[PDB]
Amino acid sequence: GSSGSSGKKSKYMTPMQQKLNEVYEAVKNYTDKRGRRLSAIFLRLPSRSELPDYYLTIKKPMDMEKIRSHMMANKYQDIDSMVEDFVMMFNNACTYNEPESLIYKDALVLHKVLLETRRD
Repeated sequence: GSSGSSGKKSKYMTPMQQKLNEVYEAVKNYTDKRGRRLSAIFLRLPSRSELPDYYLTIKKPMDMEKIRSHMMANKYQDIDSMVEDFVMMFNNACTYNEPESLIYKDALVLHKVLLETRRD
């Protein structure tokens, strides 16, 4: 058998709350060809006092915490809502970081990976 529903725009208990997490973690656990966490360099960002020049460059700074924080608080709605965000995380990275860095090529991966998780 099977069933479905629609009309989720508030804090409610839903089974879809399991995925939002699974997918999120999947990216965290994901490692390089050897064993280098790609999200590690995207987990915590340097504050203004530390790396101010950063803010000057990236006007729309996005960190992994942003999603997690909210998500955990059943803030998001659907998986597509979380993905649309991750995209930016890498988008800006492409520029912020050099085209010949470790975070550059790494980012691309984190993108292709998340693009796979999504289930029809």
